[PDB]
Amino acid sequence: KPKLRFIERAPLVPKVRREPKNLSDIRGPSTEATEFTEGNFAILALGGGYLHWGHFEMMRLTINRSMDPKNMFAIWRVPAPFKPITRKSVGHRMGGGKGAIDHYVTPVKAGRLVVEMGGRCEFEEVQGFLDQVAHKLPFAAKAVSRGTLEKMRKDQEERERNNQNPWTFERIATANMLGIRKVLSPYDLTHKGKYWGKFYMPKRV
Amino acid sequence: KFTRSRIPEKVFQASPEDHEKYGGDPQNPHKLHIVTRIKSTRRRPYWEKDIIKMLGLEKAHTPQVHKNIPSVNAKLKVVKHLIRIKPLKLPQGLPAEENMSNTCLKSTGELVVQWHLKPV
Amino acid sequence: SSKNLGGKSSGRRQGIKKMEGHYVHAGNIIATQRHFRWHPGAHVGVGKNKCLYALEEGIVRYTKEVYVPHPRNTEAVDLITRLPKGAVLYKTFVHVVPAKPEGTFKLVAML
RNA sequence: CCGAGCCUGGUGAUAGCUGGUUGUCCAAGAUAGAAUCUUAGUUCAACUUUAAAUUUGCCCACAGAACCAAAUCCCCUUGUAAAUUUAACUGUUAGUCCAAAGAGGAACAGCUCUUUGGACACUAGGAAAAAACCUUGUAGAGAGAGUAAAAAAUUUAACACCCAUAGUAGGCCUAAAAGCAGCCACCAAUUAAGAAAGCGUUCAAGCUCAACACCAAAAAUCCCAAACAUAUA
RNA sequence: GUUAACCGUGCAAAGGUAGCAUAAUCACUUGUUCCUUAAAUAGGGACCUGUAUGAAUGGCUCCACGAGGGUUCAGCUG
RNA sequence: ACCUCGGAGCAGAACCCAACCUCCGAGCAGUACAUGCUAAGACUUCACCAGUCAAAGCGAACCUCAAUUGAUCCAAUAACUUGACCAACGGAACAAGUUACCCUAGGGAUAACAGCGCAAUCCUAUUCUAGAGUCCAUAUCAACAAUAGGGUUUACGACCUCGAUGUUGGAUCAGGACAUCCCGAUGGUGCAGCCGCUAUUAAAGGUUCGUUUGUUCAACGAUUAAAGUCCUACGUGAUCUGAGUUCAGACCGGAGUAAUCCAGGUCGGUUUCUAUCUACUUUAUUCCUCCCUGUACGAAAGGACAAGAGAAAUAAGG
RNA sequence: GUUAAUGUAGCUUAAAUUAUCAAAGCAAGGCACUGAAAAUGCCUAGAUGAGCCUCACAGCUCCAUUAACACCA
RNA sequence: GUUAAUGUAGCUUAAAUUAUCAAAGCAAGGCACUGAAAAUGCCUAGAUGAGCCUCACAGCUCCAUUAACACCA
Ligand SMILES: [Mg+2]
Ligand SMILES: [Mg+2]
Ligand SMILES: [Mg+2]
Ligand SMILES: [Mg+2]
Ligand SMILES: [Mg+2]
Ligand SMILES: [Mg+2]
Ligand SMILES: [Mg+2]
Ligand SMILES: [Mg+2]
Ligand SMILES: [Mg+2]
Ligand SMILES: [Mg+2]
Ligand SMILES: [Mg+2]
Ligand SMILES: [Mg+2]
Ligand SMILES: [Mg+2]
Ligand SMILES: [Mg+2]
Ligand SMILES: [Mg+2]
Ligand SMILES: [Mg+2]
Ligand SMILES: [Mg+2]
Ligand SMILES: [Mg+2]
Ligand SMILES: [Mg+2]
Ligand SMILES: [Mg+2]
Ligand SMILES: [Mg+2]
Ligand SMILES: [Mg+2]
Ligand SMILES: [Mg+2]
Ligand SMILES: [Mg+2]
Ligand SMILES: [Mg+2]
Ligand SMILES: [Mg+2]
Ligand SMILES: [Mg+2]
Ligand SMILES: [Mg+2]
Ligand SMILES: [Mg+2]
Ligand SMILES: [Mg+2]
Ligand SMILES: [Mg+2]
Ligand SMILES: [Mg+2]
Repeated sequence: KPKLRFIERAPLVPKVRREPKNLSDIRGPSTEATEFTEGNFAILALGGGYLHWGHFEMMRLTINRSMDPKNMFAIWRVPAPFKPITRKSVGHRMGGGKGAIDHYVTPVKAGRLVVEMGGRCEFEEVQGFLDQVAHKLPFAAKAVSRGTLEKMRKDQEERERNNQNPWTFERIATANMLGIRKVLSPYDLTHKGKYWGKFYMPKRV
Repeated sequence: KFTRSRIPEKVFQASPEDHEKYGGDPQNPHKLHIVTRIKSTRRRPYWEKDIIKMLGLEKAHTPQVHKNIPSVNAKLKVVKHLIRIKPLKLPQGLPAEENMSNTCLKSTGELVVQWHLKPV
Repeated sequence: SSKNLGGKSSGRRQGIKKMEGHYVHAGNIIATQRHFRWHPGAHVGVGKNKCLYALEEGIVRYTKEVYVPHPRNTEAVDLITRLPKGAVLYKTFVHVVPAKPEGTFKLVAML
């Protein structure tokens, strides 16, 4: 059906063992689905972050409002929020054990498409309302097409060839040049210098 | 964690372009080194504090010679950031027994065998 | 409120005790384990707690031999009998290459 | 001065608790943990000091270490010079922050908790002053010298102009929906103007567009060095 | 359960009776209402769910009385 | 709530590694009767203590399971051996409450007052155009969210102080901030005008008196041009008050067998200091009447601007 | 909020499983009829969701409730 | 733990063997029915396992219980 289905709060199988909040689930590029499938238009996440259910009800009710379902469709690329988040009730001293299970979230890494769209319309049509839903998200977003996304990678693959600065990040970081692996994380070899925690730096080679 | 690093072996491989910049050539490599420490061992970990007593680089900016064999050369790979490695080149031959009274290093690394203080 | 309780057990210090190439005398414990990790090969015995103990003075070596268990082991013959027909299982095995010979002959008297 | 008088005596009571601990001169010297009516303490270990004895210790390389990322272990060569054992020991066994991997918490704390690594309690320089960031350690004098770290950069939204007739108040649907409440269709007139893209219409009327044609900042005593775009790095 | 006299029911040694009352009386509370005030979280009299009142742990009134604790008309005075 | 021993994660690849961190278990059961005797070599729960294995030998056949547990001294016993939920699990042979009548030693290693850290809670403004607003997102309101800020609350943290940093309200005098309540200056308005709503700007000046409560608050009466939000150690106790709170007294109500106890109530309850030092100690407003005038305005009811005169009240100065 | 306990035929007490008896309700029988009293038969996820087994039965997930503390500051 | 004693028809007291009678339960009979009261018949490894004989009967193996001590240190 050419509309985004109702994604629920609190998936109907409740997990009893609550998970530690590993923030390595946000770091760096997404190894998961980072290229289109049966859809030309999407909102690529240019930064990591957490998508609540309250984030989903914003995009599900704004895309469906501003789309003719006759000429367009829209598919998610993110699952239901599976990771539980623990909140202690405010007004307790620290400790006593890990608190109650409160609300569920899903981790979106950088470079991961969120909701893919397509149909008998162009990128300049969907740019009106996808840029609405872009800025409302808890990370740097940018609505890109297929022809708009792979422009950005030839930019980022010419800029690894074009720069005349003889010191790049990756030549210094993989070699431990000044003793620089002391300050750099062991992920800094692996991502590139282009990332910094949750935040992705696009202006950087 | 921050642990002891290990460097993958495609940085200790020179291109043919690097022999245009530096003077060395891949045929006939240099027999001896000139190593001199240019950083303090302080704020560096204890392995990079104990190789420096192993090569004898305790007094900084004081040059030292070591073989260019790949057993010593692995030790220089750990403490490379502390040190300044230059090749030892000899304009003359080796100093024999009537020569070692008046020798000196001559920065640009020329172990000249006859050091007079007289002009040219 | 501490809903959980119990998980305070110390470690087991269980690993390999004599590593490869080491001169290992008779009766010496080569490795300590549970839920089998290193299997006994030549001149290595196994006690009650699955300890690997050396049976002759020598040098320990580690190979990857072929795993055919006892037909009186009914928990792996029903594992074997559902492999495809080109499969081998390949557990890893420790060894002891014996160094000292088990004795020389000496002249004692001319009687 | 009474929750049990006062004085003398046992009494130099006891105190895992505070306070004090007095010549000069040099030398080595930073704390994995385990128990414990124990976490304000102590015994053991770890660590450290001297003195002995004897031989290797470090750094390490091809080989090697499980099924269900950084790296570490073992380790000849190597560069080096300390290591182990023995004897007698005391002391530390209430730590901090930075980076990193994580954990708890709010993906808060100059927060708490562990591993790895520094620094800190040790001198000196820089970061305005500064414990922990950066440069540096083995010491004295000198009215000598070269250096190390080392001085924040930035200034951002102008916009088209001209021209709009008709099949037709498209059918359906609706009291009434005329390009624009809702449906399916979306041909075609003259050069070219959509069975109409925003308003505006109860419905209309118009007003335009598409086309001809033309060429980032807000808080409490009072901002806060001064200032300077142009003689060669 | 029909606000219930009433019913059936459990359990106890008995199941708080007379009164009295938002108390010097947990909380709701500055309960509600009349009176006093221009206006009253104070006071006075009544209403009672007091779920933590209550009868020599004494109850409830009342005559004098108090350097007792609260309110008050009249005066009066820096 | 827990205290001992076990497995998995945190701790991905020797070992180790915390936690009132996340989950699972255990205080056994069964097969044996050589579950006999001895004895090289080792590992080892970071010490010790216990723990683990085991070649060979002797004598004979021809253990499983993860954890499944407890020291010494003492008792029972001829002997071999057997004795604790000594679970506060390295265990004192046997000992609970209460203290605001308290005392001493200390501690900012360790709390309540304030500072500071932070900003979840809260508060302000943006960004987005849904939904309101008869039609109309942006006159005015505002959901889902996002981006930034402030440090008033309630919390959290425990870094300063326990060889004292005095507390709530009140007095008094106020210093300040602007996120402006009035007074001015304008843009907009679903602004006819009178009235108001919103944003820019402005911190010179002004910001009332009363009944009940300890009250800050709130409610209530009468006002006014308006009865501003806040910070300053919840401004200011070597300036004052102590009514609250919070010692020793006592009740009532509840809990406790009792001593005692309670953010539950109520009656009563010592506020010390003679200033060494720093600082310091003479520099115009707002409203009302009258006017225009009952005009501008509207259809009416209603009703001003700016121009002008006249009155007062306050502050400052005499 | 922390703990503690309870969950029932329509009502309730029960019963160490397998579930009683007494009200209610259902007619029947005595009555001039209604009541009582008999005489009958009924009425039970034992508040749960998986089931380790085999469970009101025992450890939960649990939902509604009932008592306790929520202090010295 | 050491001793001591008890084991019962569905309940209990009995009985020196061979086992009573009184409750319960079973119908019957009197009743308008139910109860009582009769009138009937039942209900017993006498807690055991071998049996020396022939045993609740007597010495055990015994299983469940009930009292006693478990001290002076
Ligand atoms: Mg563990
Ligand atoms: Mg541990
Ligand atoms: Mg003393
Ligand atoms: Mg020294
Ligand atoms: Mg102590
Ligand atoms: Mg800290
Ligand atoms: Mg701390
Ligand atoms: Mg027109
Ligand atoms: Mg009351
Ligand atoms: Mg009064
Ligand atoms: Mg008197
Ligand atoms: Mg050990
Ligand atoms: Mg044998
Ligand atoms: Mg203890
Ligand atoms: Mg203990
Ligand atoms: Mg008292
Ligand atoms: Mg008293
Ligand atoms: Mg004291
Ligand atoms: Mg301190
Ligand atoms: Mg505080
Ligand atoms: Mg609307
Ligand atoms: Mg502190
Ligand atoms: Mg104090
Ligand atoms: Mg003082
Ligand atoms: Mg002081
Ligand atoms: Mg302003
Ligand atoms: Mg007054
Ligand atoms: Mg104050
Ligand atoms: Mg005073
Ligand atoms: Mg003062
Ligand atoms: Mg008095
Ligand atoms: Mg002074």
